[PDB]
Amino acid sequence: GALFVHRDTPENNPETPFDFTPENYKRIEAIVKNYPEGHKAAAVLPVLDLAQRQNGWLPISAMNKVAEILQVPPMRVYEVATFYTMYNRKPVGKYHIQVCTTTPCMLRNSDSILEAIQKKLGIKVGETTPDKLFTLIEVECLGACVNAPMVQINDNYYEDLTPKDIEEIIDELKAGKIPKPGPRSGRFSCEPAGGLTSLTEPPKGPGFGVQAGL
Amino acid sequence: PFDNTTYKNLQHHDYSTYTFLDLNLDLSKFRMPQPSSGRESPRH
Amino acid sequence: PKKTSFGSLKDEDRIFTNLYGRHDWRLKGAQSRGDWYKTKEILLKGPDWILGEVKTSGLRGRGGAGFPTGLKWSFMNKPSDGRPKYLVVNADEGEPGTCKDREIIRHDPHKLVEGCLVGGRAMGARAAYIYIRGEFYNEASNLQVAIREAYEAGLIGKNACGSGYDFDVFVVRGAGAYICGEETALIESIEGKQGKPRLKPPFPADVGVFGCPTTVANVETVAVSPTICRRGGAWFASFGRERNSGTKLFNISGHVNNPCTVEEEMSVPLKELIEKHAGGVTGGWDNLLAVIPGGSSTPLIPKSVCETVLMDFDALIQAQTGLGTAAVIVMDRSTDIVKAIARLIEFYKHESCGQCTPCREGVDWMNKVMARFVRGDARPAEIDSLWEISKQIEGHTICALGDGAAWPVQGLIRHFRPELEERMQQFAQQHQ
Amino acid sequence: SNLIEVFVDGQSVMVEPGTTVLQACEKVGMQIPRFCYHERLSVAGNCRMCLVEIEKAPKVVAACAMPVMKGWNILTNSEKTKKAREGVMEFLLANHPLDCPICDQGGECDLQDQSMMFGSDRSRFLEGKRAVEDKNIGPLVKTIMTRCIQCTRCIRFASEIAGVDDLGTTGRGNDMQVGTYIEKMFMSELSGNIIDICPVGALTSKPYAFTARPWETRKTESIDVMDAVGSNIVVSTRTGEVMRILPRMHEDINEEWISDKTR
Ligand SMILES: Cc1cc2nc3c(=O)[nH]c(=O)nc-3n(C[C@H](O)[C@H](O)[C@H](O)COP(=O)(O)O)c2cc1C
Ligand code: SF4
Ligand code: SF4
Ligand code: SF4
Ligand code: FES
Ligand code: FES
Ligand SMILES: [K+]
Repeated sequence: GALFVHRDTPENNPETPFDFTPENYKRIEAIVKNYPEGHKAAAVLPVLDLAQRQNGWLPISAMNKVAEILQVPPMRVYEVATFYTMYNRKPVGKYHIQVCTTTPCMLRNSDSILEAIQKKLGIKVGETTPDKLFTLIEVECLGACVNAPMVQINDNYYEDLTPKDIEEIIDELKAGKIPKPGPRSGRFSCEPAGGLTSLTEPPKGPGFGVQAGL
Repeated sequence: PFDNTTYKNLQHHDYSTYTFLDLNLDLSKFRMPQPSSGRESPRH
Repeated sequence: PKKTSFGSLKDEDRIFTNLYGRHDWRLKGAQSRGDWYKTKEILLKGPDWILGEVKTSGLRGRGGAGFPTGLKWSFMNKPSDGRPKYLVVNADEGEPGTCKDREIIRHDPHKLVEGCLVGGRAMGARAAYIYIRGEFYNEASNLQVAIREAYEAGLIGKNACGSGYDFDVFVVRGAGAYICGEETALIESIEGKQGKPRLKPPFPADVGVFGCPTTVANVETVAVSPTICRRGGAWFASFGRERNSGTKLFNISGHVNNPCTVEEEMSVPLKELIEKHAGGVTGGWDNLLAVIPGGSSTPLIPKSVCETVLMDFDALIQAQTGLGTAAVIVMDRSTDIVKAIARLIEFYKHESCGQCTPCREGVDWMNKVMARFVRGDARPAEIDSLWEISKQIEGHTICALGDGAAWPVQGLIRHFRPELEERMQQFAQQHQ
Repeated sequence: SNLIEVFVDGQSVMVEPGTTVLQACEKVGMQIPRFCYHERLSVAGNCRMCLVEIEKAPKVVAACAMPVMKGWNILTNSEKTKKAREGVMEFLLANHPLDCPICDQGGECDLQDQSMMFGSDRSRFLEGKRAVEDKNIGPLVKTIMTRCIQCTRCIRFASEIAGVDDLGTTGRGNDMQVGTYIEKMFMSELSGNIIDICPVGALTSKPYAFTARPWETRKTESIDVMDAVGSNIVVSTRTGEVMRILPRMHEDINEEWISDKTR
């Protein structure tokens, strides 16, 4: 669905205005100093992501800026942007709903969650609502398989969802508020629902089990 | 002293978009000086 | 004497004592739970002693390959030429079904950070780069906060723990590519390029990140190192069978009553693991169809094999599968097994880096064939064709992802061929 | 003195340290198949057509990139080596377009000729093929990129020899595409050389398009006079007409490249 060739358009072209704010230039200076001198190209992924956080997406002008700041050919920045899926090369809604659909989440009825969002928002997979508020896509495993059907909005994981719960998150996001992240089924973490089965005794303090030699 | 009914990891509820980089910037004062290959870039 | 049954690990022997975040993850909570204790003595003991403790410990990588950690970490225990030496901690957990590394980062961050220092001192490394996938934003922030506390306490940085050894810990975020979990694709991403794996040789221990010596260790493999050095290798080696020792983190997911992450002893029987910790299969153990022992990359096994199979590297190899990341994906008899594995092939088609021919063109090919087996729009002669196609990807690719796409298909054909041919017979009758 | 002894099909050959399996086989006159390896570009090891068996080794190694170790016996014609090539050739032709009659590379294609010698004789691909969009990189090089086999020769040449980092890979997996991403012309004085290194009809000569087939051209070896370098060329004629100019190898003058004016 996402083309990997850039054709200039009025809203996306080399003349589209982008430049890091003075605050971000200070952040870039700390990033570029995490790597050995003579390997500034190592900062493409962080800085290119920092551009997206400021701007919400990456226009062709944003990529060209990161290329000159780091002194790498612009093509080597285009390769990174097109390779990685967290970079948005087209505008997205301020709330990017990402529903995991890999098998462990699929076995626990992640199709119902997908249907719930499509009905509530009235959009199909890959579309943006006609208010620039929500964008919906399917994504691969997000690292929360032990949790029942889960989604990611921007930076937060909403886990153990049900068709009822996910609709509430959209409602809570719709008006003004940021829903609390995490499981929505009475759990707090990967813990087994129905009572813990391990780690039920006071943790042993410093110096326990230490061998004589050390 | 054995309270285990509370999720003691709630700081992340308030993290913002620039939280990660702000911590990275604050850590620049502790870093040891970086190594140098000997050139400004492989293309030099 | 040597044990005969395994499981029922005591909380007195669990390395990850805050696996559920029920206590304070910040510093002064980790210290109260045995972290950062007597670290200077371990560092001053010597790199040879630390490696000797990990070699005797029998620890093997928890990333999916299970190589002997002590043997691997010794490749960097060599004279230092002009180049620096780094340690890369692989926090890119992206294997479907795997969530163990996510919990270590967000609840026991100071165990990982201490493990970096202990692992670095063993390898004579100057700094540690922790590569954590970009979707773990909040977890990465927790790790970053913990690293700040360690620096302020003098635990890492200049004169770490008072040992006279300098060590920095950097956190680097990925940008959403499962392939960047590979040890050489992860290095390429750190260098600011596409996550495309290199060929070996050269190995990362001779030419790695920035072209310098490097070791890539999984989060779990590193977080356990400080405890091994404190409690010795004998204590850790006393668990599990021979050459499979230690305590492993399992992620029981799928069709179970209580999907959870739990720490359990190596060689624990799979039936005991599912029933005791996960509350059994949904609908009763007799409702079990198949299990993926170690995440998507490992082939599935049917019910007949799950009843007497132990969860360790060697036991699962005899069952024509692997331990992988110890993520258990359970499927009950209501599951569409063909569609369950077809979606796993579609996953690999979306994560293939495209570099090399057998996986750029083959895994996509296997996807199209599988999408026709779900519907039965094929003839039975194609099953053997799909078996050969998988064998042309396995071992002919640059990295192991190509093997990870072939193995799921092989398991399906191995243990569920009657379901494949029945599906095609149904379709043929209707469209006759 | 520092040479080490290896074996190619049992025949002993003395090679220097760091010599690859592909280069050891050259000394005995054996040419391993290849698509991505070029002796004047960096090693890539992505096409996987050079896989060869090493005796006692379960896993085939990439000849182009694998340094040869002392005492190894390279089996360039074993069943495992032959099956490895047929498997890679099968994948390489799966999505390839049936363009040979209308493709300017027909008759001198490294994909055709290594399919005849090292691949299988028939297809078992029952799906639909993949088609890709065509880039426009100038008035010299015509790009029909459905034929590209993602070998990255053009990427490494444009970068390491012409010193122009304008070509790269956009996308990922089976949708990985070689191109410029943006609309950019690849106009360097050595740009025309990506026509030669490209083993397929993805990159062809626009001035030369559709004018001849390789078997009917007569080859005359001559010298370029457009500059003072004296580059060695081959003049391709047909029925008394000059059809095109190709580079001719000379290690001491021009290697196997020529400038665009010469071409
Ligand atoms: C396609 C692919 C994805 C991988 N993803 C991970 C991962 O997310 N976390 C990890 O620790 N190892 C992963 N690995 C395994 C690494 O290649 C390597 O074995 C690991 O980083 C070494 O750590 P260890 O010493 O704990 O085994 C992956 C391998 C492949 C082929
Ligand atoms: S097997 Fe797939 S993911 Fe691995 S290097 Fe080859 S193309 Fe890339
Ligand atoms: S590149 Fe070769 S195989 Fe492909 S269409 Fe052209 S002549 Fe035929
Ligand atoms: S265009 Fe030709 S040279 Fe470039 S990657 Fe494709 S096949 Fe190789
Ligand atoms: S399969 Fe959805 S989080 Fe892993
Ligand atoms: S010639 Fe070796 S993989 Fe291409
Ligand atoms: K060509």
